[PDB]
Amino acid sequence: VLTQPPSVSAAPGQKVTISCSGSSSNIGRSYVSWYQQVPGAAPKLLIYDTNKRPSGVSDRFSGSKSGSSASLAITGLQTGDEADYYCGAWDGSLNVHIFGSGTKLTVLGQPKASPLVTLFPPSSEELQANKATLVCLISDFYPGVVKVAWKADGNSVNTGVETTTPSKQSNNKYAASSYLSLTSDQWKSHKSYSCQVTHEGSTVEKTVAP
Amino acid sequence: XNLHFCQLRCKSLGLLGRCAXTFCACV
Amino acid sequence: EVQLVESGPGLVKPLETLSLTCAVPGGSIRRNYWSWIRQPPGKGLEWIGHSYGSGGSTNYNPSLESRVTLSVDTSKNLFSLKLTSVTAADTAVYYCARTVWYYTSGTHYFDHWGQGVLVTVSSASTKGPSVFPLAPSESTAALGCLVKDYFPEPVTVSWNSGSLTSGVHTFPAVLQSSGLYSLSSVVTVPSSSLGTQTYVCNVNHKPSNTKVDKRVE
Amino acid sequence: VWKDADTTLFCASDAKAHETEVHNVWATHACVPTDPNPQEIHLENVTENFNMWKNNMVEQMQEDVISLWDQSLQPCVKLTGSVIKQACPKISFDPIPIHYCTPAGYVILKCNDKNFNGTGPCKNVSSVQCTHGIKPVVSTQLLLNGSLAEEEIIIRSENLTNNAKTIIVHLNKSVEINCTRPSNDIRKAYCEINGTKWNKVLKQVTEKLKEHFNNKTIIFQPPSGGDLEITMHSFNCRGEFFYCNTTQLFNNTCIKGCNGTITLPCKIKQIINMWQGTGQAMYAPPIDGKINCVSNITGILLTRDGNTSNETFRPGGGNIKDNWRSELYKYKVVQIE
Ligand SMILES: *[C@@H]1O[C@H](CO)[C@@H](O)[C@H](O)[C@H]1NC(C)=O
Ligand SMILES: *[C@@H]1O[C@H](CO)[C@@H](O)[C@H](O)[C@H]1NC(C)=O
Ligand SMILES: *[C@@H]1O[C@H](CO)[C@@H](O)[C@H](O)[C@H]1NC(C)=O
Ligand SMILES: *[C@@H]1O[C@H](CO)[C@@H](O)[C@H](O)[C@H]1NC(C)=O
Ligand SMILES: *[C@@H]1O[C@H](CO)[C@@H](O)[C@H](O)[C@H]1NC(C)=O
Ligand SMILES: *[C@@H]1O[C@H](CO)[C@@H](O)[C@H](O)[C@H]1NC(C)=O
Ligand SMILES: *[C@@H]1O[C@H](CO)[C@@H](O)[C@H](O)[C@H]1NC(C)=O
Ligand SMILES: *[C@@H]1O[C@H](CO)[C@@H](O)[C@H](O)[C@H]1NC(C)=O
Ligand SMILES: *[C@@H]1O[C@H](CO)[C@@H](O)[C@H](O)[C@H]1NC(C)=O
Repeated sequence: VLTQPPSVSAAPGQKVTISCSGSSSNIGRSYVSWYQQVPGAAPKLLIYDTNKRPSGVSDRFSGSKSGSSASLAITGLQTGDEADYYCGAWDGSLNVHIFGSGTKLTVLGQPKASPLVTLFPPSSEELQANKATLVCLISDFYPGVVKVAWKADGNSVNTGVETTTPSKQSNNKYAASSYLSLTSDQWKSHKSYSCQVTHEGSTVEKTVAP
Repeated sequence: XNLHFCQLRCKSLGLLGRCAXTFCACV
Repeated sequence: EVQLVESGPGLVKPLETLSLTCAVPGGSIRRNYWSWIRQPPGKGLEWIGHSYGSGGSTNYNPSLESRVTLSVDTSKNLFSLKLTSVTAADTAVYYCARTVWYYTSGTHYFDHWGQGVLVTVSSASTKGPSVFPLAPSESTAALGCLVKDYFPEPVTVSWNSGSLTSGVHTFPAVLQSSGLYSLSSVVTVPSSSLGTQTYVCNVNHKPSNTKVDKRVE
Repeated sequence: VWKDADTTLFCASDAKAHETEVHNVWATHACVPTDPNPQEIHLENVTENFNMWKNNMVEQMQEDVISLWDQSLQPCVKLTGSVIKQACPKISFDPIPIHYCTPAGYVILKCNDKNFNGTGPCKNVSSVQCTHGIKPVVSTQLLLNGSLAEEEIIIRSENLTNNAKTIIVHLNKSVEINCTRPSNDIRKAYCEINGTKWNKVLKQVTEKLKEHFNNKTIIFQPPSGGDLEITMHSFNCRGEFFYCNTTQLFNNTCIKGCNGTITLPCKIKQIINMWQGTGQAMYAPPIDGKINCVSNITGILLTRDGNTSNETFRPGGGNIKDNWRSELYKYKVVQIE
């Protein structure tokens, strides 16, 4: 899977660039394509062959590649441009179309609010069913992009973890929520946990105790 | 091509008829 | 102006076979390559493979090689996929796309996409939730209700002998790998409004028939 | 290796998906965007036999141009099935260059023998995904907008001794043929051609036709008789059916005062023939305005006659596949797997 930064954001009428870091065996081989997906319809082709636009697509959008890395330059930003962007190179290592991880273009809008994080420990009612569901609460933010990670004694927890995609609150600011579902004893057999949220490139950690 | 039409068409001239595609020719 | 239409079960049980249809009205099916691409809800894109209109040369995504069949009924203008022993993971949004594929330049790009079909992989049958409360957050507090392990959509809410109706956000449903849905509804509140001003959500699941007066500390 | 095989070919087009031009309309719906980086693999010390009269691609390309024409041009009086009076709008008509291409598991083998007649072996050879661009122009007698031969005028046939099989003449210089019809009678046009250009080359052709008939007297004459479409020079310009009297072109007196610009008495018809199938058709009275095609002549279709000291050559035309054969002569499909 190719790498690109989750959130890009700028005011209308401005220029932005969207990265796509690959390698010798994808962008060092193939011509790059880009895919604009407005919420919440199917994707459409934006760029192909490194830099070509299918009729009725502004030159405001502009493709490029450098060695093992591509970019999507956008000028004259409007509200219509607010969407998700995926680069697309062919790959002869594993004989696959390797998609770019994803980038969200956010056109503003309103000031940048960093997210307010909350972590509830499993209820005294849930634990009376040999259970545990640590609910993490990420609310009040813009742009609406959040990488969330759970810890346990400092260890990686990718097992039984669920996370909703950001959703517009009644104040146009965004809201995310993560869930970690454990056993009864799994909850008591661990000292400190921790829901950690990153928004606009910074982490905001919270912890709990049994 | 209508070859018999063409054959007969050109014999008016004293030529034979040949289908050149869906068109009539005379030799 | 080049059209595609997807079709599928929408709901499919695990360890079955997922059968997805893509109709290409207007001929041109035997002419080009065609791909199948999925996207889990709120996640990245994944190219599964392609099949040439005639061919039937096919190229698969090696980690899905073992389980994916792509076929082209040319007489009926269809390009369909079968996916064998489906799991909770293969729950995604599926679309076919036309493919341009010049071998030895690179140029693997999808220029014409269909609209999409959602496939849910859950063995479970109609069910009520297990409502749990939450508790007091930040410099101005926040609490609410966890509506866990239910099937299918949807639900409701509201708090304090029912008494709270704005300052409230109810999250989208996160489908467990156990094939069940769970969500949280929450209220960010002023810190001083705790104490004896106490809250009680209004969870309601219509299909399965369940309600909850759920008070909070 | 690679066995001679067939497969359905996919069309790389440049057709921008916005034009109401009926070639663009079809070629967007059926065809992908062009290759950005056509690769060619010159195969060293490998000999392959080609045949332009037995190459499959000719029939595929032919399938398309019909399909294209049949969806785009509808006759107001279509004399085929009974009484068809179906709609005939006035849409944009300008040929665009199609590239036919083979998927993975198949290659296009291109011949590089520079003076290659189209049939028989080719020593100098290569491999491609796609052909060069080809405009599906429908014409008789003259091959318009095609390719030039690399060095010499190359004479193409399945059998030179068989007067039945048509001869394709492949030029090396192009001749412009200005074919105009004044706006405001309706049914009368003129193809302006440079005389000093044409006969300098029609001669170069004669010397080539000498080379393959033992220095006999090469003579041209108007078509011996036959349908208006192949006796006259029938082609299509901006959606109109030109019919030009090409007698004054095939002149022996020249090949001596001949310099002067030659002009053909053309006249556009409504009650016309069909090159797709047997039958008649009818289209609306030709559009208004100065109608013109700045066409470039790159070929002549020719039919021979029965042998003493001279040889006669009249203008051929009819088998519209031959037109595609004139362009697809150096290409052939081949399976690898
Ligand atoms: C054959 O033709 C190709 C293309 O014109 C050229 O690259 C090559 O030099 C030629 N090879 C020989 C052996 O004549
Ligand atoms: C074109 O070919 C013919 C026959 O080989 C020859 O007479 C003539 O000189 C050629 N013209 C050019 C420009 O090479
Ligand atoms: C093409 O050349 C070959 C000799 O290499 C021969 O088979 C044939 O006579 C030629 N064909 C024509 C039409 O001149
Ligand atoms: C071409 O056909 C003629 C007349 O039918 C026949 O005599 C001859 O054998 C053929 N010539 C060649 C070169 O194939
Ligand atoms: C083509 O014909 C038009 C009008 O008859 C004329 O103006 C123009 O000069 C011609 N073009 C050339 C290149 O002679
Ligand atoms: C025809 O072409 C010649 C040479 O290509 C050029 O000098 C001239 O303009 C033309 N002559 C006439 C009489 O049209
Ligand atoms: C074309 O013109 C010549 C010379 O005027 C004339 O004799 C002949 O009949 C015409 N040919 C056709 C097929 O109309
Ligand atoms: C053939 O061309 C010559 C020279 O251009 C011209 O004078 C003559 O009228 C033409 N003859 C016929 C019968 O068309
Ligand atoms: C051949 O090409 C020229 C220039 O591209 C164009 O003007 C003309 O319409 C074409 N001729 C025909 C008969 O389509």
